Amino acid sequence: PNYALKFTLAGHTKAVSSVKFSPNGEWLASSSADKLIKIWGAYDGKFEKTISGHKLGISDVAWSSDSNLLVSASDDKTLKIWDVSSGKCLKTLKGHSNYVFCCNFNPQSNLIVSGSFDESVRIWDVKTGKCLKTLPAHSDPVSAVHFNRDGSLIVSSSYDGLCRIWDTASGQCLKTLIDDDNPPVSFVKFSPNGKYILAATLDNTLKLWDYSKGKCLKTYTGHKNEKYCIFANFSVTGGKWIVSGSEDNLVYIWNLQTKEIVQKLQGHTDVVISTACHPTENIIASAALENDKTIKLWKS
Amino acid sequence: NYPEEADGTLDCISMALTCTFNRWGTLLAVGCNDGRIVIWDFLTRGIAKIISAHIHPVCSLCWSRDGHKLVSASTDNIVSQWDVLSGDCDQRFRFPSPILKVQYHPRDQNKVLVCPMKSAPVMLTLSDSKHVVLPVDDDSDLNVVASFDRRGEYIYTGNAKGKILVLKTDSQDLVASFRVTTGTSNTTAIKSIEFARKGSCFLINTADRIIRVYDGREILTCGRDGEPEPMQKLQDLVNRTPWKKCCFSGDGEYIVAGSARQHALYIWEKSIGNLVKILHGTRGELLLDVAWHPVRPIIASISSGVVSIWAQNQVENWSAFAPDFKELDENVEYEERESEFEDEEVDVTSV
Amino acid sequence: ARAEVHLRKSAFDMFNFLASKHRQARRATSMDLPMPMRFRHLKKTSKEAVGVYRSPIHGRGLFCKRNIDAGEMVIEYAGNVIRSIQTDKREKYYDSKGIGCYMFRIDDSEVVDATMHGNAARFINHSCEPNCYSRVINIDGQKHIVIFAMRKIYRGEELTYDYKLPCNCGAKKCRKFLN
Ligand SMILES: Nc1ncnc2c1ncn2[C@@H]1O[C@H](CSCC[C@H](N)C(=O)O)[C@@H](O)[C@H]1O
Ligand SMILES: [Zn+2]
Repeated sequence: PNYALKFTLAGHTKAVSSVKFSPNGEWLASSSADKLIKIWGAYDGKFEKTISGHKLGISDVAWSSDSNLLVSASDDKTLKIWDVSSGKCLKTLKGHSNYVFCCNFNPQSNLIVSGSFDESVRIWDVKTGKCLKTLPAHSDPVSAVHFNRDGSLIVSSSYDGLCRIWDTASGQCLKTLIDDDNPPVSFVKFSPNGKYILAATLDNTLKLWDYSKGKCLKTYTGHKNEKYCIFANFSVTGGKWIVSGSEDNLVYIWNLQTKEIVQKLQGHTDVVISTACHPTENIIASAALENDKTIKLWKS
Repeated sequence: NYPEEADGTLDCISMALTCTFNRWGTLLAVGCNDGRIVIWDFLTRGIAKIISAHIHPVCSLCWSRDGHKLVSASTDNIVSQWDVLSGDCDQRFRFPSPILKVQYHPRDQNKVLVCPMKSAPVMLTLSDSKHVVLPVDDDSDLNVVASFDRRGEYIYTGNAKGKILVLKTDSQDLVASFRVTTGTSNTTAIKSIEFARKGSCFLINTADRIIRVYDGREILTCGRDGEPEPMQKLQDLVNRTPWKKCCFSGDGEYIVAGSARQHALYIWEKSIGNLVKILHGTRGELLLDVAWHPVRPIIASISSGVVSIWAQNQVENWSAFAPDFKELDENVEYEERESEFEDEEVDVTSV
Repeated sequence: ARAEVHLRKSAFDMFNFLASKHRQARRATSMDLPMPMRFRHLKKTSKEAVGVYRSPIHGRGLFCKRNIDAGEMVIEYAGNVIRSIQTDKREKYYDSKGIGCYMFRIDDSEVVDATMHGNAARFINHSCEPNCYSRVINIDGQKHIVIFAMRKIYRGEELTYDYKLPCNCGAKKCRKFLN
């Protein structure tokens, strides 16, 4: 529980869109809506390259399992596909009628889920880029989706309090996570086994739901998450820490064993919207929006 | 489960001759009139890979025990082991130019059984160019369909005269032999020998347009020269309906058979074996090939390049979208009440 | 785009149909065949004659894709057959919960509610010049709310009847009173 600040990955010109680690655990790269996907290192913040070649801003970039192929959820309503290795304009894939906010991958690295603001979860192809299907998801735009341990399920983060665990192959609603409240569900993800649900509803309270049973077990107190779609994570490299972004210029990292305030990290000057965990070692991604533009290497 | 309606098609490649799913059912190779190595993906319903191989219609295709090696048989006796990585030739020598079947041993991709048209079935090793010819009693039929079982124990060699002859995969042991007649006039030309995926319940297609279900366990119980009765006789009721191809389900539970006349296809089970649905089609279409998928109700229907697919029995309802909605069937009157008014540290990464 | 925290988030709707598209004599109910044959035909064919799609009239509706004939059966309004004083309890309850109340009756003894238990007949809008009505039938001692047609109802026409309150009917015979 002694994550120490190491370096600063300075250079961003707008609000940092995302800070996620590469699947090799060796490239904590980043991006923003300035058409500058700034590929940085992981241990010192060494510059590698910068992806450009869009029309409008960039919402989301997601990691393929070879740490190389990057799809861009760019705000020109395209799915422009780029590369850590080359950076060629591989496939520009239009189609969504509204802003493609988030994008993720199956663990098989052959599908492009597309969580856009157009209320239709369409699926796209890695090799060529055909609109594979179109999920009648919600009467709300999509903020976050995820696949399970293989890619057979799609969880939804709707805005009227619905987390429908969608099928992927046949593609129908299998289970709707029900709530009498209708909170704006921000960032859902499956557990790394695929059998538990962390529904990040915007009520200053994270919710760990079971997938088999379906009831909540543990929550968290004393954190500020109401407005932005603040990302949450899972960390087992040190303790059982839960890494999340902040709004009062902190780095929200607490334990499922504790559920309360036991460790805080600090130094940002804006709302931290994106956080991530190193899969093996104790490196934690922390970078805020436009009033910070810096990425802070916390390291135990 | 049992596929019902139209579902469209993937007619991306014409002149389609044969089609084969891999060990998991998840890949697909179609040799065509030119005989190319054309590969698909199924959830995308897209083409995976196209490799040109030859010019001839490649008839026989089979995957491997890992689902990563292949085999081919064109008109010019080209019988090599093929691959899914590069797909390159290994062996090629003389056979009679009509070739029916090659068949890997289901526990060894060394032992392969080559079945020509009017020749004895010949078992080849794939370590080298060795070949072992299985014995034929008649030598007047010259049409003895043979197949390994699902496990790898025995070879079931049956002539055109309804005579069964079982051989062991290495020592040719006649542990069982019999013959069948029904509505007894004479024997019947054996159309095909089949095998399921779960167990040993299997069937025989015969030229009387009647399909008789069997089981190798009672065959080995009677051993040689018993009277094995069929588990179930399957046929057409109103008409003749001559058959081109039959197949099990992905475990051997449903049994769906393809007619050779009408392009309107018939579905049965194994246990009951009821005609549950006639899958219709265009009358002006010639059915040529049928394939089935293990964990999905795919009907791969090659009809002269047209590969059309019918895949259903999934009908959407409510209470998964809105689980508060309790869909009654008829009018349910009731009163629900007889009086109308902890810290377990649970692992989240438990793999 | 990650900075403008926008409104228009919660919908207060238990069903979520609002997709991108929402694509809106032989039969016994038109024959002189008896009422048990018509009622057995009704449950098997209301599942396959009509469909629920998003309604520009109000909410989500019942948009048929078939030339529905005149005077024949269309759909059966089946749901919670609750007592007449459980009506007021569930009205207070779904006033406290926001789910729309669906209480059409057979008589003044028990009223069919359509909130928990229901069918596609929940999605029937009101036109003051409708294309259907209803008649109380008698099957096997039970009574059934059966929506009988009026004219040839074309492909794409949403289905409405007389309920007997300003409406979105769009008709010029409008009562604006449904009490
Ligand atoms: N034609 C119409 N115009 C205005 N309100 C109507 C109407 N028809 C029915 N209503 C009222 O509106 C409610 C329908 S709920 C609206 C439809 C559906 N629940 C949906 O949105 O998906 C009913 O309680 C009914 O009393
Ligand atoms: Zn009106």
